[PDB]
Amino acid sequence: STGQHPARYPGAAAGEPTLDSWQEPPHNRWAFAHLGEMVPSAAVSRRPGHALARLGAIAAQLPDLEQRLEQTYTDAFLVLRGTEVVAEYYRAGFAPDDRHLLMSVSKSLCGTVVGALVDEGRIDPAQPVTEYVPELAGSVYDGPSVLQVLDMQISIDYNEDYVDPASEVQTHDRSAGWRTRRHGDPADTYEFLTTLRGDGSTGEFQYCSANTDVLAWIVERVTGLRYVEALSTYLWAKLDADRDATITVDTTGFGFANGGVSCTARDLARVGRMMLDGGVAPGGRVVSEDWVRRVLAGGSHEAMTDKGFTNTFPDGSYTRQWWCTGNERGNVSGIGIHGQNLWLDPLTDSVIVKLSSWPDPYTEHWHRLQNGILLDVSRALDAV
Amino acid sequence: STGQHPARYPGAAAGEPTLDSWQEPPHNRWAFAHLGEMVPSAAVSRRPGHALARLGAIAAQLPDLEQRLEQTYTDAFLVLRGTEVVAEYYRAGFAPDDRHLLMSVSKSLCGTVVGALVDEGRIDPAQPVTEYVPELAGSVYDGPSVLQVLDMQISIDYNEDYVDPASEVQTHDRSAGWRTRRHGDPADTYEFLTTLRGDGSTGEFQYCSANTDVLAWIVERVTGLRYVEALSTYLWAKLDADRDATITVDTTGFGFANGGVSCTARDLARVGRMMLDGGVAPGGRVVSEDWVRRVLAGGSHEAMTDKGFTNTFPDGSYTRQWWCTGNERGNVSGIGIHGQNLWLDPLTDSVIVKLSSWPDPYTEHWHRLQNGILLDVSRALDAV
Repeated sequence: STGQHPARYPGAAAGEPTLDSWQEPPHNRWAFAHLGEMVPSAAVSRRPGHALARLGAIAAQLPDLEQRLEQTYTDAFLVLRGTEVVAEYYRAGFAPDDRHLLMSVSKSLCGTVVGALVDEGRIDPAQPVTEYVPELAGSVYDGPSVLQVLDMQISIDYNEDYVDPASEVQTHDRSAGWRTRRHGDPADTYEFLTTLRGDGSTGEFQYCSANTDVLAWIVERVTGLRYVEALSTYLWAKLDADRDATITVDTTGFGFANGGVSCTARDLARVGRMMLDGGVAPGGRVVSEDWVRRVLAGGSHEAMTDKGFTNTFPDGSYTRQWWCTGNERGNVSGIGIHGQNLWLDPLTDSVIVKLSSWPDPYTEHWHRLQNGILLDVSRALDAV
Repeated sequence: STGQHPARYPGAAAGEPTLDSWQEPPHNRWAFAHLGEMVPSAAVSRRPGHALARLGAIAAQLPDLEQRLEQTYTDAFLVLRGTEVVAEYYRAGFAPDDRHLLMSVSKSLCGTVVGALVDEGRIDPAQPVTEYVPELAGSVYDGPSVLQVLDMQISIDYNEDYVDPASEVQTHDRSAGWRTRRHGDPADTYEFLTTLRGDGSTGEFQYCSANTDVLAWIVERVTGLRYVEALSTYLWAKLDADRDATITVDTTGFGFANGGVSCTARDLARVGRMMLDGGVAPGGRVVSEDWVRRVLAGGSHEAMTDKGFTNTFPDGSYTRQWWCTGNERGNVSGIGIHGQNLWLDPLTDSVIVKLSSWPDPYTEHWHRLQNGILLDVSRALDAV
């Protein structure tokens, strides 16, 4: 058993409603107002085909920028300098206020919610995961601290060979509803997490999406809120965002914290703005000044042995669900597969959002090109 | 085979993407901007518990109205007199701008899209369904006219005993993704429709949700647009609505035209406003003056043998996806299970929206109470 989880609505039984029960009472009162949470759904537009390029001042310093954005399958691109949008690009067929999947940039949002609860004193990163989720006893998360989950310094047997249905990576997707279920699969994301094992060692960085969903589980046990609501209460609702975000949910209503958030490029930039404002957003403080400093400072360099990162960023590291380049600019970024970045450039008080759809989740090629763009744009913002 | 269907995106192969392919190129460029169409998803609110009752002037004439609304499981209630909102009610936990499932009120919206195409001369109601969807040859829809589908005057072997998985009604839900699939089930809604049979007789009203999905299929073959887009282009985008509507989609992206639309109460009232304005909306004409007159005039009374309707409305009928009461007021309504109405009161130039969640999809009890409320409110709007 995976223990108590936040009810889908006031008074709901565990796991209710399901796809087969949402039309029945008492579920239907909630379900009729939230059907997209149960059944795939399309927007019917209230508004009645060409790329929008407003690259502003940086266009002069980067003459080939639009082409470089096209080449890296850019869907939305936005540069926020201070409080001002100074450059924007949206591909044909993607509107400025359309939402885009964040993939693992979602992790940086989850870490922020954890940070908010640390600020309130409701989570102690030094405590073992099992202090908050006892049901993870007997798993690879039995022993490690919450901080080690935040920094992803837990050794886990987690096959990333996606094409293999036996792989943990595809099983994670199936347990969450991102792929069709196979017989014997865990019922939901919580159950999947409990199946995870490792040799017990910690201290070395291992990028693993399961870590973020454990963080979300901790958030739920501490607050009693569905992660969906916690993400709003502790972050999204304080941003003065233009639109709601969305997040995919599994069959229990648990948000796919590691990868399933979608939002507009402009709204994502508000998260970066908050980080560069010492943790404060328009609607109040989100995380502490100390939390932001720790993110900008980076994690242990010794722990970071991912050559896919360190070949480009030799002094790079990872902490609290953010990638830290350790470059001369101190750049830090949320990153997600297929070319998503929430990129922070503190030197120029700027945030760069790039949301993309590379054909491949990862290649060295794509990251070389993408990082070249983000660094070039960052440098273009320097005083001259 | 069910023939050609509108691609999910420009250049998409038939049936693509699926839940198992949306992360792969070229699908992912579309899917990353529309993930809710593939995977159940929740809103993450940009805004940081008590019923809202603003019953206005009619409160004096109906002292017990709020209680009567509570008793009929009212989620949203709105009265539009002319262009003015004169009364509103929303239950605790349902915001004025929250969207609500329309159930079969969705049918009246679909019929309106058909009417728009009749106005343009692209659909001839006198023509057989097979003129537009040849692949329905050999089915119960081989022979009947488009108008007979519009008026639901086709005899169909369609078991409405929902609890029986063998029933056409539950199979319809499963084929569309409203319920978990069973082995052997049709792949999608189109295929389900082709399995339908009947004795060949026509002319008598038989309420059947399959009819509306056939209308949507015709709309797609005539326009080349996904029904989702057609519903926007020919109706929703002309309403000057506050919010997009949504519609559930099956695995091919086909909108559940018969029952799957959700929208706000205020926006639904704009559809009624258009009907009482001779078919014209803020963004242009939607249907012809003649179409509206035919709806208000009613269908054949001889055809209407549903005692669940005629016991209350002896001179009632059905045409073009609207229920026509034939009462002294000439009331006409869209109706959906669990207490949804888009109710037109031409005498007072008013529209009443009531969106509810009765525990039961239908009982004589609920309809007696609900119709009592709609009639009382209508009469309260009369000049005195």
